[PDB]
Amino acid sequence: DIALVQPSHQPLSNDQTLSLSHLDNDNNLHVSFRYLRVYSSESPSAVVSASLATALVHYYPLAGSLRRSASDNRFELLCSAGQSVPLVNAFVERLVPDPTREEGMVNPCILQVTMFQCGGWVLGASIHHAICDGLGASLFFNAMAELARGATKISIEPVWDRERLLGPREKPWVGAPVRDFLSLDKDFDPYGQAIGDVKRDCFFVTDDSLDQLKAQLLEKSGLNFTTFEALGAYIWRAKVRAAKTEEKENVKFVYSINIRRLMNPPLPKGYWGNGCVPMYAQIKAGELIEQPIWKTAELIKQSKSNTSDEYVRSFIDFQELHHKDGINAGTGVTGFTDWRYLGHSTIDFGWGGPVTVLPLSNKLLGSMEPCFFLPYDSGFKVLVNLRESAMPEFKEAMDKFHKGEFALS
Amino acid sequence: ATLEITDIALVQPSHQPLSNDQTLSLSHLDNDNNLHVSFRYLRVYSESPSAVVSASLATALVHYYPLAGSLRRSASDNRFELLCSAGQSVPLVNATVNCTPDPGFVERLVPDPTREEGMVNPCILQVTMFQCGGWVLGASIHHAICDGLGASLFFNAMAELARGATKISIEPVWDRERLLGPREKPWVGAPVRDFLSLDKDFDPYGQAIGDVKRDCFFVTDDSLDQLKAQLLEKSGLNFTTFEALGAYIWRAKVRAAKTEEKENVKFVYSINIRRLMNPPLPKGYWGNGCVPMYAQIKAGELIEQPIWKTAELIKQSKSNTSDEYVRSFIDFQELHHKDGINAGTGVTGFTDWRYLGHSTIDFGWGGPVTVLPLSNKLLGSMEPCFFLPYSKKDSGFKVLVNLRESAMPEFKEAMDKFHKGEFALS
Ligand SMILES: COc1cc2ccc(=O)oc2cc1O
Ligand SMILES: [Ca+2]
Ligand SMILES: [Ca+2]
Repeated sequence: DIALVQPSHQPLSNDQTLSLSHLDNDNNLHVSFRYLRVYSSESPSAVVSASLATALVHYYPLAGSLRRSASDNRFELLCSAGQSVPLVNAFVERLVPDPTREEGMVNPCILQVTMFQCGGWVLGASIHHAICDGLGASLFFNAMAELARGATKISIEPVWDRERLLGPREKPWVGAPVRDFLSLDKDFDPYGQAIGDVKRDCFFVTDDSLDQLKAQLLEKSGLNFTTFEALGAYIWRAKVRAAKTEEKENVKFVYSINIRRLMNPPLPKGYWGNGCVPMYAQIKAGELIEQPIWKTAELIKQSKSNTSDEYVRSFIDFQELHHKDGINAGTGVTGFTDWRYLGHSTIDFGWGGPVTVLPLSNKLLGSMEPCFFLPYDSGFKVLVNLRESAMPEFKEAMDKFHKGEFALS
Repeated sequence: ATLEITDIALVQPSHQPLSNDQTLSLSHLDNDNNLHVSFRYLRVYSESPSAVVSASLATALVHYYPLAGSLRRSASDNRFELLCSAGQSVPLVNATVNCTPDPGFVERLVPDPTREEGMVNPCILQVTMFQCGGWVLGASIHHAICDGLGASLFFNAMAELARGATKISIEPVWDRERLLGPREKPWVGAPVRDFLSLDKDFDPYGQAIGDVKRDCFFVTDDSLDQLKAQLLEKSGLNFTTFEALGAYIWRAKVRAAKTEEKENVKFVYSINIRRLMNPPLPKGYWGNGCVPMYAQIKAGELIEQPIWKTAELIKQSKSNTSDEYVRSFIDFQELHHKDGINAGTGVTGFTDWRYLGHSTIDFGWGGPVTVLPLSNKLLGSMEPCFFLPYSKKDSGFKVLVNLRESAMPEFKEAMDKFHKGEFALS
């Protein structure tokens, strides 16, 4: 059973093509991001279709179709009256739609509500990553949630204005910290690498294992690292090691940061497009599998150095210059995404906050083996997508961690 | 920069006091639309604070378990009710930092829920640990749950338990719909009718005034004494610092805002009505126990009338403080909750913090060396101002003003003339 939800009240009089920002049109984001929310305890089917319909008054672009435009290969978003977001009513893979490129450009936002008699239900979503980032999506979902809870109007009104706020410079200019991560190769597909079948697996990590880990890196290097730095170091090393990567292959650690607060001037509060740029560390595989973790952890710590206004403006301008030319960060890229402490909590439709949340996409940040830190004696889940050949050695690495045999050099 | 979040503890009551669910109704003061906001403040100080606050919290939650609960709109009337259930928790964000006061950094010290998101988690604490046995306690409480004094009952109860107390010394009183209920034949007097108005389409906190900046001003006990002595010389009346300086700030801010000459502007503050009701509210009552008082004038009059007149207007506003004023305000809410009760545009809220009991919130590390409010939405104002407590010539307090970005240059100039004692009294 699949309901085609249109806006409650119709906002568009005549058609409307919006362009997307230079961050939106990054080739790494030509993918459908797939995730699901679980909840316990009018039915959730009905409650989310009503939220959806009223939020679509303000978020009507999600209803729209992406296409390529003949002048360049950039996406623009066609919006027209009659457009609708599909709501599917209803192993884990069947819980959120898996649209192919065409279906994903045709329906860049697709929701699914699976109820089963065991109280709970699941909300699945398949949003094309060019439309928006995780903060953007979460503006959209908190807006639906708040409307479900009886809100009078949406509390933050969404801002488009994308080609204006995140456009290129009239005289484009790209700095060394962008040029040194990236390369041009029209013939390279970050997501088409022959690495065998990619598995998904989950590992619990205890707040106490991490504190052990930081205390020892501190004793041996006099720096305190963040969980992200220390644990990311450890997972990166373990991954590259298990993939038996050739010693002189350049490997990379990539993560996404929110730049909204950091621009001059800051981005609007209502801004729901892509408002993240990828940050990197790179090193030879051999150096990584054999240097101490404190060095690798330090290398990641130093990468947020490049978090600045100019770094973002460089990245955009690089895309102006080379969109048609195959921009990529090459092979050996591992993506990492921190999810531990977003506000999952407030996407409350009536049934409380989601008891667990789960990303299914394994193509992200120009990686095929992206890793995610998922929300909460105490500890959190680490999800790793890793090629099948590497996964047994990797399980053993996480089991050594679990037992605090960290192998620090 | 580099503030981590080490973890988020979901603290439950020590012992769980509900068997199954429980909806509590809130008072018609609690459900005032101007209170549908989060109040955000932090306390600065110099087993760990993290562990000691979580254990206090857990044992207070035996008596204060509604802080754990979720605000929803009722199926009958669209007022907030508070759903309480076993499982429910107060979030404690534990976080750490080193390294270089900075405006939008201080924002990270306490969570920043939107009004609607704040209903899901109406009570959020944050313990940010710092170098050399120093830390910050941040709090984001939905204003419908409780007021200043109410929170302060809750925090002193945590603190006394931290100091080794056998039990909490005052049992909190709910009983809200009964003690602050409306009259069987609601009746609303002209002192309330004249401040408030009805517009379902009006958002006190959604007006288009631009970005709102926050800035702090030191004001010397000596500048104020010059200020009172001169108002006295020129009118023979004695004004409090709240009257004289409030006058001055209000005029300077309306003037800086270039406000149209026949706009009605207002000066609003909140007063504790606990001791004033008949009968009084019980001591353990921790909901909202305050009503706003106002003074109003056309903007043109305020920017050009002498200060002593404006200070007089504010001194005369506490006239309206009575039992009946409260019962009028409540009954106006009974009548017109559904119809958009508001005090309109041009309201500047003021809050005096100089003589409350900050210092008994003592967890182990003494009382807080300084305290700081972050919310800029309060009293139906988008530009609230706060007088902050004390730690001859150098002695004084900080005045914190939330003012739209376009007006803040002219306002700085105004406080600089004050600092130098160029008061321009007419
Ligand atoms: C207890 O948390 C609060 C603290 C204060 C303090 C001053 C004020 O203006 O209002 C408050 C509302 C609150 O919910
Ligand atoms: Ca390069
Ligand atoms: Ca009126």
